[PDB]
Amino acid sequence: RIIYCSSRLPPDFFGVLVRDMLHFYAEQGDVQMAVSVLIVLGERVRKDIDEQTQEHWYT
Amino acid sequence: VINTVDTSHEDMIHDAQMDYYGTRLATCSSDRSVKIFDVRNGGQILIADLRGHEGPVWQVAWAHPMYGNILASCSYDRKVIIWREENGTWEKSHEHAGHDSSVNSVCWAPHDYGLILACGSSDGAISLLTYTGEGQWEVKKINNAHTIGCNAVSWAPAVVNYIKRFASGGCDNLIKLWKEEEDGQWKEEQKLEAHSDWVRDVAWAPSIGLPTSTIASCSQDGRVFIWTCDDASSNTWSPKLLHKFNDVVWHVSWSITANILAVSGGDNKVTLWKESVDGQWVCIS
Amino acid sequence: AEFDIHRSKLDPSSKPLAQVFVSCNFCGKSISYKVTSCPGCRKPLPRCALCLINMGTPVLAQFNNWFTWCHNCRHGGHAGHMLSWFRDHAECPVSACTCKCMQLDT
Amino acid sequence: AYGSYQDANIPFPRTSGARFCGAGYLVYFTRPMAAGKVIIQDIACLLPVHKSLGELYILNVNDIQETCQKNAASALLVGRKDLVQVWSLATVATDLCLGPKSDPDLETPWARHPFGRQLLESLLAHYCRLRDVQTLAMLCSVFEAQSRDPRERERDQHDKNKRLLDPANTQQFDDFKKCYGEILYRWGLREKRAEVLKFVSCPPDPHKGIEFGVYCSHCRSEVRGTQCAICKGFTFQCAICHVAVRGSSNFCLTCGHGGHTSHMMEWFRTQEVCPTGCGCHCLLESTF
Ligand SMILES: [Zn+2]
Ligand SMILES: [Zn+2]
Ligand SMILES: [Zn+2]
Ligand SMILES: [Zn+2]
Ligand SMILES: [Zn+2]
Ligand SMILES: [Zn+2]
Ligand SMILES: [Zn+2]
Ligand SMILES: [Zn+2]
Repeated sequence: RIIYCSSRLPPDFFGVLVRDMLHFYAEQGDVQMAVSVLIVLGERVRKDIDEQTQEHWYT
Repeated sequence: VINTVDTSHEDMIHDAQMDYYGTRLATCSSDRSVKIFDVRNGGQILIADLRGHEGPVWQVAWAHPMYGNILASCSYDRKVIIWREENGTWEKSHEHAGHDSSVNSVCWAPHDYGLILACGSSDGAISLLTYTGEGQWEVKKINNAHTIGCNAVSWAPAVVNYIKRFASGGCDNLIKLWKEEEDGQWKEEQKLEAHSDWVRDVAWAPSIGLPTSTIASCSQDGRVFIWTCDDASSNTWSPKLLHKFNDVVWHVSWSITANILAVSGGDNKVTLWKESVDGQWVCIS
Repeated sequence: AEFDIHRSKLDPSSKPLAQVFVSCNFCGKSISYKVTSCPGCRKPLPRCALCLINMGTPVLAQFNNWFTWCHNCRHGGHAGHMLSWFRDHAECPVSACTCKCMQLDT
Repeated sequence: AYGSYQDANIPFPRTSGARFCGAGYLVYFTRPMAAGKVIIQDIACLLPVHKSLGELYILNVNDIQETCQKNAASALLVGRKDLVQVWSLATVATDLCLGPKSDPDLETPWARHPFGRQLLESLLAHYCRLRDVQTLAMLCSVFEAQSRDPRERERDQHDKNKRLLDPANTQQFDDFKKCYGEILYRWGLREKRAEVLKFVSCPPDPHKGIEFGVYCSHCRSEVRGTQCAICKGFTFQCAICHVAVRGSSNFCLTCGHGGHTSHMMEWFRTQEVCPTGCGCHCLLESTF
C-alpha cells in the first residue's frame, strides 16, 4: 500500500523488488499469496511476468 | 543571499578563507599584512591586522578548532608564520625559515593525524612541521621533491593504525604521491603525467566512506583533470579531462560532499561544475 | 559553611585537608598544581566530551567554565555543556558509556 | 630584487579565487578590472543535505516507531517527498512483531524476505549515488538499533543471516556515521553529534594522560575509585551536604575541595570563597 498508493524517486524504482517478492512467495508453494497480489495489483505489475508463469500459478 | 566585505587593503588580494565554523574571515594581500574580520550577521568588524612578513603573502590556512584558533601564512620572504590567539588577542607564535626560495603553499593535515602542517616552496623541497607539544616543533625535509619547484600540496582523507598520504604538484608537469613509511621516512609512491605545462593546483576530494578516491588537478595550459581510483588494491588512477579553458586555471576547490567543483582561473571568472549521470561534467553557472 | 568559615578565620589550626590529587595514568607520577601538560610525559588534560576542547583553555555565568567529572564513568567536560546535555538525556554522552552520572545521586 | 630574472621558477601571482568554506558558504574574490571586494554566498540549495532537517531529526533508542513517524512528519514539513516515503517504509519494516527467532527451523527470518535486506541495499545504493550522507547515517542507525559440529556452524550462519545490515560492511556504515557527525559538529549542533555517534559499533579508546584520584575520607590512602580498597568505604564526600558522592562532581584544583555539582553550583551562585574555609577563591583559581 505504501509503495503504490501514494524531488521524488524514479517512477519505477520498486518494480524489480515486487517481481522478486512474487517469485519468492511462489517458490515455496505459497501460490495463494502470489495470485492474490497479482490480482489486486492488476496492470501495475502484469507486464513484468511472462505468461507461462502466470498460467502455472493460476492453474 | 549575499554578503559583501571591504578588504580595505592597499594592494591586490591573493587569497581569502573563512574559519571552520564560517564565522571569521582571513585575507592576504601584497601589502605584507593579514586581516581577520568577523562576519556574523553580515557584519564587517576588523578583529585583527597582523604584519610580520617582509614581502607579499600567497596563502593562509586555518587549523581545526579542536586545537584552538591557529592560522598559518606562507610568504615570498621564504618564511612561514604561525599566528595564535591568546586571551582574545592575536600574536605571532612561531616562525620557520628552512627554505631558500619563496614558499608557495601550506595545508593542515586532517585532525585525526594530530596537528601537522605541510609547506611547499619553489626551492624543490617540502617541509613538514609536526607539533611536538610545549610550544615546540619538529621539521622533516623531503629534499629535491620536484625538478624545478613545488607549487601545490594536498593531504588525503584519513582511512583505517593509520597511513599518511598526500599529493604534490610542481613545475615538472608531474603529480607525485607521497606516503609515510612505518619508520617515519617519507618515500615517493607514484607519479601521474598528463599535463603539458606547469601544474598549478591539486585538490584531493574529501571522503564520505565511498570506496573511491578522487583528485582534481589544474595547470598552466588550461587543462583540468579528474583522477579517479576505484580500487585501493590496484592503486591506479584514470585521468579524465573536464574542460579546456582558454587561459590559465589557478584554483580548484571541492564541496563538503565532493559533488561540486569550483574553478577559478586567469579569465577573472569563476565556474561551478557538477558530474552528470552519464559520467560527464557540466557547468552550472 | 558560614560557621566553618568563621571557625577557620578564628582558628587556623582547624584547616581541612585536600580531597583530590592529580596522578598521570601513563607516567604514574603524582602531579601538584595551573599546569598545561604532564611534567613527565607531556600528555595533555582530558578533553570535553561535547566540545572536544582541552581542559584549562579559556572559553555570574563564569561557573560554566568548570570541569564536571564523574568518578563512575571517568568522563567529564564543561559544566554548561554537560548540564545542558543531561537536562534532556539520562546517559553519559560518550559513546559506549551507560553511567547515569547526573541521575545517580538524587 | 622582486620580480627580477632570479625569479623564473616562481609562478605568476594569483589575482582571483573561489573556495568552499564552512558548511554552506562559498567565498570568492576577483580582479577589480586599489584592491577588490570579497563575496560570501550561501549555497545551501545545492548540497544534498539540509541544516533544518539536521535540527529537526531525533533518534530515540527506546522507541523506533515514534522516531520514524516524527522524522516523516518533519521531512514532509521541509518539502522532501521521497524522504516521507522512505521514512514510512522504515516505520513499517522495523516493527517489533518481525523479531527473529533463535531456532533457524521455525520460520524464515524477515531479513531473508525481499522487502528486507534487498530493499535496504537498493535504498543505500541509490543514496550513495546521490551522495546524501544524512539519510545514509539515519538509516544505518535506525535499522542497526533494532539489533540491540555442524549444529554450531548452522546456528552461527543463522545468526549472521537474521540481520538487515550485512555484517561484512560494518566499516562503511561506521564511516557514514563519522562523516555525518563531523558535518553536524561543523554546523554547530553538538548534541545531535553525540546522539549519532552513540550508534557506532566500534568504541573509542580511553584518555591516556592526567587522571584524578581521591584521598580516602577514612584511611587517607590514594584510592582510584568511588570506594576504598582498604577501608572499603566511600572516599569522596560532598563539602556541603557531607554525603557520599558517586556521580557528577566538581572541585577546585588549587584548594583540593569539592563535591556535588548542583550543590556547589548553588553555593557559588552567590558566594566566592571555598565553602570548606580553606580561604581559596576557587572560581578565580579554577576558571583558567
Ligand atoms: Zn604522565
Ligand atoms: Zn559515569
Ligand atoms: Zn561515562
Ligand atoms: Zn564543554
Ligand atoms: Zn580507605
Ligand atoms: Zn580552592
Ligand atoms: Zn578549597
Ligand atoms: Zn553535595
